[PDB]
Amino acid sequence: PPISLDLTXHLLREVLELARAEQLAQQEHSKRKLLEII
Repeated sequence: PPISLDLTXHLLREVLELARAEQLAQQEHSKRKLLEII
């Protein structure tokens, strides 16, 4: 009964699907400054 070698590959698509865009899909827009203006 091995460990850390079965449900790992899932981390290469599941964890990459979330927790990655959550920190670049909202605030990042406030960085663009395309049509915001003060």
